[PDB]
Amino acid sequence: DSRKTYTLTDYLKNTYRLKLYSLRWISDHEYLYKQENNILVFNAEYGNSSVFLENSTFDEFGHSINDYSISPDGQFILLEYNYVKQWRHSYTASYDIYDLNKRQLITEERIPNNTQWVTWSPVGHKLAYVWNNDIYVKIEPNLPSYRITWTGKEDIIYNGITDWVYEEEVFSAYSALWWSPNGTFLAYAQFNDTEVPLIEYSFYSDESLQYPKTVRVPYPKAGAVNPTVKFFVVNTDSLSSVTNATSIQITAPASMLIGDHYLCDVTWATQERISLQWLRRIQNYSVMDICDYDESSGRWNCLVARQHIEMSTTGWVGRFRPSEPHFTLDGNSFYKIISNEEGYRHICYFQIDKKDCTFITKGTWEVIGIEALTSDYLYYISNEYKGMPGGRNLYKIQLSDYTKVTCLSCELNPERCQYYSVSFSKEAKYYQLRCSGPGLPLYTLHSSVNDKGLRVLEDNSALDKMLQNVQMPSKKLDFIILNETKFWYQMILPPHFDKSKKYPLLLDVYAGPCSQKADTVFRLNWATYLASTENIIVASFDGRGSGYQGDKIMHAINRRLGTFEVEDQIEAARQFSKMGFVDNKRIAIWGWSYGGYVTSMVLGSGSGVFKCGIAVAPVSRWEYYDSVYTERYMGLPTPEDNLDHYRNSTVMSRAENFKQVEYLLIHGTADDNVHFQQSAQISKALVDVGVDFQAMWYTDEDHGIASSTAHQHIYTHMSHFIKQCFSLP
Amino acid sequence: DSRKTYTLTDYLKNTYRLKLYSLRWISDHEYLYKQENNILVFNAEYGNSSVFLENSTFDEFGHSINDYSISPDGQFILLEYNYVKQWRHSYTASYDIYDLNKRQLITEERIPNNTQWVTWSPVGHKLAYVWNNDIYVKIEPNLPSYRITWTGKEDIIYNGITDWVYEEEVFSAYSALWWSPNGTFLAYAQFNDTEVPLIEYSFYSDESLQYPKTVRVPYPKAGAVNPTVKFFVVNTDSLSSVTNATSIQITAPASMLIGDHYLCDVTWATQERISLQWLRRIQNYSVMDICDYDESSGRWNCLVARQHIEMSTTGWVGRFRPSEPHFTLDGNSFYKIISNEEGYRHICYFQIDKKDCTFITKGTWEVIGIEALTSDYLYYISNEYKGMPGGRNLYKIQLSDYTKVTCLSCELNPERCQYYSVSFSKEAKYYQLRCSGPGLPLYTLHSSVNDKGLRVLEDNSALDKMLQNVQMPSKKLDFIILNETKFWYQMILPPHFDKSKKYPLLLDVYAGPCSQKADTVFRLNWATYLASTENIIVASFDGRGSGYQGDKIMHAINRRLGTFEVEDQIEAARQFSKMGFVDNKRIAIWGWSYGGYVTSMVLGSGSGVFKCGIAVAPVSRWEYYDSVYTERYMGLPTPEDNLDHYRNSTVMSRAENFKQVEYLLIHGTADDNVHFQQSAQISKALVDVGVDFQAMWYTDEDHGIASSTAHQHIYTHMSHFIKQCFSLP
Ligand SMILES: *[C@@H]1O[C@H](CO)[C@@H](O[C@@H]2O[C@H](CO)[C@@H](O)[C@H](O)[C@H]2NC(C)=O)[C@H](O)[C@H]1NC(C)=O
Ligand SMILES: *[C@@H]1O[C@H](CO)[C@@H](O[C@@H]2O[C@H](CO)[C@@H](O)[C@H](O)[C@H]2NC(C)=O)[C@H](O)[C@H]1NC(C)=O
Ligand SMILES: *[C@@H]1O[C@H](CO)[C@@H](O[C@@H]2O[C@H](CO)[C@@H](O)[C@H](O)[C@H]2NC(C)=O)[C@H](O)[C@H]1NC(C)=O
Ligand SMILES: *[C@@H]1O[C@H](CO)[C@@H](O[C@@H]2O[C@H](CO)[C@@H](O)[C@H](O)[C@H]2NC(C)=O)[C@H](O)[C@H]1NC(C)=O
Ligand SMILES: *[C@@H]1O[C@H](CO)[C@@H](O[C@@H]2O[C@H](CO)[C@@H](O)[C@H](O)[C@H]2NC(C)=O)[C@H](O)[C@H]1NC(C)=O
Ligand SMILES: *[C@@H]1O[C@H](CO[C@@H]2O[C@@H](C)[C@@H](O)[C@@H](O)[C@@H]2O)[C@@H](O)[C@H](O)[C@H]1NC(C)=O
Ligand SMILES: *[C@@H]1O[C@H](CO[C@@H]2O[C@@H](C)[C@@H](O)[C@@H](O)[C@@H]2O)[C@@H](O)[C@H](O)[C@H]1NC(C)=O
Ligand SMILES: *[C@@H]1O[C@H](CO)[C@@H](O)[C@H](O)[C@H]1NC(C)=O
Ligand SMILES: *[C@@H]1O[C@H](CO)[C@@H](O)[C@H](O)[C@H]1NC(C)=O
Ligand SMILES: *[C@@H]1O[C@H](CO)[C@@H](O)[C@H](O)[C@H]1NC(C)=O
Ligand SMILES: *[C@@H]1O[C@H](CO)[C@@H](O)[C@H](O)[C@H]1NC(C)=O
Ligand SMILES: *[C@@H]1O[C@H](CO)[C@@H](O)[C@H](O)[C@H]1NC(C)=O
Repeated sequence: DSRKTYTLTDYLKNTYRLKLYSLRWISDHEYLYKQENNILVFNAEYGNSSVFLENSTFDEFGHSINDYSISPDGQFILLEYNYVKQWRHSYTASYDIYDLNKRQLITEERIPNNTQWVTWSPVGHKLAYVWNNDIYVKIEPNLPSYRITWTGKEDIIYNGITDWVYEEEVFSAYSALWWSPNGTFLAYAQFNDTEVPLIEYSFYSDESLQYPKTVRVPYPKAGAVNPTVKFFVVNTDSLSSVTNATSIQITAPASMLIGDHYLCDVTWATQERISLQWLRRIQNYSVMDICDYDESSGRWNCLVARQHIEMSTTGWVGRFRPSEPHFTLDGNSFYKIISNEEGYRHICYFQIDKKDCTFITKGTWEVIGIEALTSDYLYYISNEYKGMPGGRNLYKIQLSDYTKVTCLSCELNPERCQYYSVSFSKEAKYYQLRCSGPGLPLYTLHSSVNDKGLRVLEDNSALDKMLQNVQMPSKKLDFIILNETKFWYQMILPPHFDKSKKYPLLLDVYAGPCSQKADTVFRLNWATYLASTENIIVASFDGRGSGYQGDKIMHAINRRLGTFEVEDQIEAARQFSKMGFVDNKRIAIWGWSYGGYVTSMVLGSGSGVFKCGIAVAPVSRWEYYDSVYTERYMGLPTPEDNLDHYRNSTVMSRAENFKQVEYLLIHGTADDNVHFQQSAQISKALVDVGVDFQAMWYTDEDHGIASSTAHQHIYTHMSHFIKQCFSLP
Repeated sequence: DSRKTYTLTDYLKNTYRLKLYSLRWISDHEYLYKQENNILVFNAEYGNSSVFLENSTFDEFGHSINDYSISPDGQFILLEYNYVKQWRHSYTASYDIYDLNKRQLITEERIPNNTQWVTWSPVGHKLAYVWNNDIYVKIEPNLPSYRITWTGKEDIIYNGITDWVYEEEVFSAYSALWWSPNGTFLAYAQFNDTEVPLIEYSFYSDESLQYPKTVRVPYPKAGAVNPTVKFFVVNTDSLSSVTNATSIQITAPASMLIGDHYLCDVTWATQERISLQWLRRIQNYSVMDICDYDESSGRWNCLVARQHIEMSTTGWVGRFRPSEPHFTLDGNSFYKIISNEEGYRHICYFQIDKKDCTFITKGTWEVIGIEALTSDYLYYISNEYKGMPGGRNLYKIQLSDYTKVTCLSCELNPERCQYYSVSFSKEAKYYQLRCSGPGLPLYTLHSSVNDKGLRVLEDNSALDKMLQNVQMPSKKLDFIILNETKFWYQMILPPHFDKSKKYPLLLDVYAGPCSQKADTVFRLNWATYLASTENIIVASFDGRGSGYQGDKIMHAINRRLGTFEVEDQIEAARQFSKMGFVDNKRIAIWGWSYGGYVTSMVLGSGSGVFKCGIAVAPVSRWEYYDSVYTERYMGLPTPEDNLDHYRNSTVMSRAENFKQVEYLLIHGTADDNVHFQQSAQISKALVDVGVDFQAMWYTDEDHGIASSTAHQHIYTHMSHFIKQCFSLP
């Protein structure tokens, strides 16, 4: 075999690029696709298309357009530029509205610069945006905006947008506004961070900045003061009729008001019915209110007879939060993924005014998500196929006969495709399937009326050809039995894997709650190069605490992070040793964030199993991480609750054991998520016990250390360290 | 040789300690010396002593005493405890006063806690202390204090104490208080930092601190707004408990008030005459004012006829600032070290009412400092002996005949002693000589009348006995000639040095303006271990910009930092490499602070002479350093002044040239002097050009990285790096 191998430069330069097929449904019949810098519109049924927007339309715009957004009625397009990223989802940008019909740009009553969020109404072309922490609404793109709130205050009062912790841990979005189905009402959340402590750190910026800037962010660490929240609904149809439309507040249940709580879900059911889910700071109790508009009082009332409670005795509620409801068209019933009596998450059917739901699916597997719902069918993704927790397939279940369940993707290409994600058209008339492994990604279009494949959108044939001239590694996905329980793992094996030989092994770990590192997804990453070029076996293992396998496994680390998930990774290392093809003298471990925490906990366990390890932006002490995430699994860091385990699960307390291993600690100085503070304390602890180790800080990089140059630099640095640790005499 | 070598542990554990003999003159006949915790009083003429303070006197004090300060009359003793260090000289503490007469500690009107500075009057036992930025005076230790100033305000107004920059760069002291000879007047300066920007950086503290703290220090970087200053004098003999004391201000000369300036020196001439030197922000022009107290008006007048100007056309004034004047008994004239027409620093004799001073010493060598003055002789230290710049001896010059100069230490012990410092008694009746090299430190006491050598106070015979059982390195001090000029260097040579062999070489560099790294001083440091145990030659070179050799050499880098001093280190190494005993393939370079800057500039010069290098807390861009030090040599960073060279002398611009060298960058995160920012910018530049390097941050360590654990950890990390770099493949 004289073929080249997949090198580090290949990975860092992205020589072998996976092609994608990102489309945007604009209706139940067509979608927009960007090709040749121009926006094309495709007819799903026949595959024919037209030039929706010539790539030359805005050559003299004067700005590089970051993204586009077509109004629901296709009459206008929102141009986004001057994009400036903030956290994981938040960012600010400038916007110009283009009239597609008059093929002219709107220059009157423009959306202001430094806008925090903007979104079209579900129908028509109304606009709601947040600027300087206040909400504004534009009925017509060229007309003056109506101000909705006057409380907005930087880092203090957030209207229509989330604060740091709500963005990252609760809504996974910066937006905190929800239009009603036909756009009449605009609902929104308001966060008050007045007493939330601030994390502060330096930002050096370009060399030209003489004095470092101090970034300050309202961020509640474990047990600190959380932001408070309020919910409001305003009738946008009355804006042009009244000088100041009233925002009607919907107060949280008394069961929530008794203490700290969170607004965790907002979902409209009908034009005049909205559901809200609240969660107690002690995340094992959630309440869902279903509220109707009272046309006579202009108020929103939530009948207790329509209030649903969801709690957990073994852990927290939901995988990462209470699941969202999926309402029937009439809004009188909904479907929700919840853990059944066996601890497996399945779809339960609810009548809004009946507290007991009916499970429509069941078994020793789990529903991953509900993708679409029609009057006759509900489509969902699950890992039922072949009992593989790391596989994903699309299923269709007949609402009039639950025994009728069809897997729409399982047999499309069983050898190449075992992991799917889907994208349905507006009314689920068509759906695009996205296969992401174990083979190369395959994109296909299908018609729901007969479930027939319409055509292949992208099969990555080009890339496949290229990879032929390369000695690519292989992936082994299997399981090992521990205490009569099955635990999955995967190994990226180097080319020509020979079981009679001894290969050095690198344990790629994450292991956070409900995590999954053993799956059927195909990836071109650092591990690819390590296996391919350095002949290193890169393994990952899903032990206790991992998700998609039922609550018995997932809740195993409840109130006890830093234990079972850590111990199991070590045991997994021993197990792989027993397999016979591993050089026990060369076993390393590495991880990012939670993975860095587990890596450090393992390296400081004194097991003697690992020779070296690399921790990137690791958590080191739970009281340093945020409240929402941490408390969900750890409760409160108080004597009366769980302070003892909080203080017993730190990386610092194991400092002395690092004398037995080679350690590389890496962290970006501008990490707003896992603060540099966390690694700063690890290093100080190691220095205090006289432990030598390697370190690397990345100036102004955040938790992702993803800038082009930093990305190349960190993996290069880590490669040298791994090669050095495995180098033989 | 079977003897042990001087190991890294020996250095880190202080196994081989130099004995000292720190004495405190209390008169012209006696001195205090702490021996075994008990304070003894010695008679200089006979050497007999008595116990002044029992070491058991405060057994039940309840506080670990940090230091003692006996009043001039010996009636009281200030006990310092609860010491909390701030910057290089500043710190706060608690004080209690013990009455040696009543043999009891005063409990009435005790000095407050968190006192910033305290000092006895020159004679008697009055006290003056600063608390919360305000000055207080106590005529008697057990009496109520009189508040002198009421404007004190943290980080804004400083009365009697210096701000960050004045402490570090001007007075090298936290105190800004100056008692008159007999204690009548108390002079002080007031600093206003109102508009001085603040440097901000994080302090993590103990693990228990959930949120890192943000330290903020008024720190003027190059070209930024500087603190303003005012000078005051108050009569402590006319203080009242009913009315507030009256402070008389002495304004600066008009030639200073025309722009930004500094107060750079305060020295009392007589009971009613005080001299002050002011320096323009453009530090090549200073002025001395001589002010006399007017008993009639009770004010201070500074006659213009008694004004003395000191300027420089080749660089700045003084080594690091204008020198201090030494007044005669009557205070009608004074001696001061200034650069002569040849650019060599010599002693000039001034008449307060005359503009032209007369040089009393001359030659191609320099006077280091004036040590004592009587009516017949002026005693000073100089490097004249044997034309050795790095040597130092004590001389006395007959005031009536300047041709009569006598060296008092040159021939005491030429082989062991070539570097001295001295301590004269109150009226120069006796002097203690401190020999610090090239042999082991030797402390001796002498009498001035006939310069008799009375006795040996400490000869370090114990250490000599220990070192005899160790393979100690030797030191070679020599010179090389560059462009007709002689430049000195030193090499720490490993034991049994064999010129027929090749040794790797480490260039230990500092190279700052007026620096001297090539001298005759005996040291036990990292280099001692590198030469003794690792057989590494550690060399240092004093090129252009170095001091004590005249302004032609020192001012060579005027307005040009980062040029000739960097070039000369490369040239020196290039020449050392051509010597037969140096392995040109294994030459490294390392430095701390300014040494880190030069080390970085050298490694990024592309010379190809150095294989690896280590930079600790390096300056990387002059606009990042403070104004007083930076501007002294670089002028202002403005287009009209010297901005271009500020921008061309950064480490960052040379990032690409680090491609072929191994580099280790280290820096404490709490460095208040050379901000972590400087290294944060270096790392970012290296990352931006794809250059790999080694790094290490020290959580919460300042510029000294001197905490016990951090000290051992950094030198251990650097040792591994050096050995690895010099490892024979
Ligand atoms: C955000 O919450 C703070 C409380 O932390 C509110 O501030 C209080 O407001 C009341 C009413 O004006 C005052 O009497 C209190 O003195 C305030 N306390 C504080 C902490 O400042 C604030 O009103 C809230 N903001 C909004 C818009 O709801
Ligand atoms: C629209 O109505 C809101 C709510 O009443 C007004 O906001 C109040 O303004 C007063 C006076 O400025 C404050 O004392 C209240 O605290 C505000 N309440 C809230 C919830 O913000 C707002 O000023 C009105 N806008 C207009 C244009 O009249
Ligand atoms: C969107 O839904 C809203 C609420 O159902 C509609 O507004 C109501 O319309 C009915 C007539 O169908 C009126 O009797 C009510 O007074 C309206 N109330 C509100 C909320 O303003 C609205 O018409 C719908 N949009 C359209 C026209 O499709
Ligand atoms: C310290 O210096 C500041 C200026 O740097 C002085 O404040 C100024 O005072 C004058 C007169 O009161 C005002 O007109 C200015 O606006 C002030 N400057 C500012 C803050 O912008 C201050 O008085 C000085 N403090 C002392 C005790 O001398
Ligand atoms: C310290 O020096 C001062 C100033 O010379 C002395 O005080 C002066 O004493 C004379 C009397 O000899 C008075 O006429 C002056 O008015 C005093 N000056 C003042 C304070 O304005 C003081 O006595 C000296 N201290 C001692 C006693 O040695
Ligand atoms: C796509 O093409 C449509 C017409 O397609 C033709 O007629 C249908 C009934 C079939 O017979 C088909 O095979 C023929 O090609 C247009 O109506 C439609 O606007 C086109 N869509 C776009 C976006 O170009
Ligand atoms: C030191 O001793 C002094 C007396 O010493 C004696 O007298 C002098 C004149 C010489 O003849 C000497 O040889 C004798 O031993 C004391 O007066 C003095 O207080 C002592 N000093 C201290 C502080 O111990
Ligand atoms: C946005 O800011 C730019 C300046 O960069 C200005 O020219 C433009 O007119 C502004 N437009 C808006 C939204 O007001
Ligand atoms: C929720 O958690 C708290 C704290 O651990 C516990 O006391 C309470 O019983 C739990 N409630 C549920 C839903 O079981
Ligand atoms: C200094 O602080 C201690 C601790 O509170 C206190 O006991 C003592 O009285 C204080 N001293 C003074 C001078 O106030
Ligand atoms: C002294 O000055 C301070 C500050 O102005 C003032 O508070 C105090 O009352 C004055 N003392 C008297 C009574 O003269
Ligand atoms: C002082 O230095 C400045 C800056 O170079 C220069 O312009 C000026 O002429 C110098 N004056 C003296 C004292 O020679």
